[PDB]
Amino acid sequence: EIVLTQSPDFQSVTPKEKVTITCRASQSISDHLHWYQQKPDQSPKLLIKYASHAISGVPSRFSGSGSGTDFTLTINSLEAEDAATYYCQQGHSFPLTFGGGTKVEIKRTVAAPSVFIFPPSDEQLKSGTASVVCLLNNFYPREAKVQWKVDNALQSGNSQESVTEQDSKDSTYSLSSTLTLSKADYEKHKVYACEVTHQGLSSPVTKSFNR
Amino acid sequence: QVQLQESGPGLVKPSDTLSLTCAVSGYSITGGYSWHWIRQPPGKGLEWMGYIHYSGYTDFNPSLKTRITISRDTSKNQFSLKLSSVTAVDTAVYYCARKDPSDAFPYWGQGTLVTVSSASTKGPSVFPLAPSSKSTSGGTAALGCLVKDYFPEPVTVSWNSGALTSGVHTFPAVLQSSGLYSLSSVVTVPSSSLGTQTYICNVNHKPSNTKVDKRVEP
Repeated sequence: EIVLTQSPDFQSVTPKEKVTITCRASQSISDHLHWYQQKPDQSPKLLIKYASHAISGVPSRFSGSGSGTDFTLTINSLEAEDAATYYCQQGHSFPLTFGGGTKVEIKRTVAAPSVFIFPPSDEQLKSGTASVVCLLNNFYPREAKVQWKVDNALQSGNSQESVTEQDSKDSTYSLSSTLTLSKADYEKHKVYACEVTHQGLSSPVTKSFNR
Repeated sequence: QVQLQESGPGLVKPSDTLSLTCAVSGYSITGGYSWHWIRQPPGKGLEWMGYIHYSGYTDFNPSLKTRITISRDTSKNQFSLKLSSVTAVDTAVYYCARKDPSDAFPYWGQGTLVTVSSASTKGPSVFPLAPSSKSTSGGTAALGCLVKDYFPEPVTVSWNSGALTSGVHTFPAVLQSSGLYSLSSVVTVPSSSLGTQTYICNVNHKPSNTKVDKRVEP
């Protein structure tokens, strides 16, 4: 059981900057360390072999170095492309082993949310429940807050959020907040507002609808 | 080009035994190399499970040895995986991988997610998120699919059969209070294309054998 420890565990890098990642083995595996990249929902992708040998069809951007106990992977010019999580693997003895991974996030310029609000459809509505969703599209950083308002009464504990992965082209995040109510509860009210608070927004944004 | 392709029931009950097969095409499992099974718990990292050699020789990771077996059909070019007495720890994405002597893994399958619960499969309902604008606005409009009340993971969402790719965001499923999953899929379009083009979400949930197209209109 060779155990592998990567560093850092999470990391925020400005575009066109260098990313360094390190492994620490628990004994000397010398040469026998590989690096994989894994974007979400995809199988890993071999990057480096042995432990400074390049794979064919892999950017000159990536490179590795190190021996025995300490190994370093480097992306020389961070591209949006490279928003993944990085693994090292040891090939010195069975069982075969990977590190905990290193999430790398790309620290691009501040972007501002584009906000949209969607009434529940009359098909869903006719089925008893009403979902009102608020789309915060393409923003950076990830952090933001969403406040539901119904007839100006501040809603709590009936909403749920999901945040997408970092775009691989412009590197921005999207968020979805879903308010679920009873159909009866739905028409006991008239105005429904998605109030959005974020760094790129000079003042909070509210998007709403009626009827 | 090799091609690894795993299939297996995506929901198996706890204490039952998980069976997975990897169909391998474009290369012979008796030709060379080693054929590996690796899993990834959701949110976690890759754990190597075991393998079978081209020779037919197998080995495994301990912490699994006493409940795991691996076999093959050379006539069918597939090897298989049996994991008995399954618990929630085994909820993961499972990968086929063909390992070189390096010993690195250049080739892997897409991964299939097995989730371990006593709960029943529920096909989803699909509701539309009407476009934010009319076709005479002249800016950008957003419309989506809302896939709601399904179990288990995963569901797959494409737009217009997959011709529409740019400006599509599919949110990770969110586990609701009723222990049912739910997500949304949204797309941003030039508003002018709302009167020239029809947007359909194709929602696909194998475990319930459900394939739904929804025409999203005002």
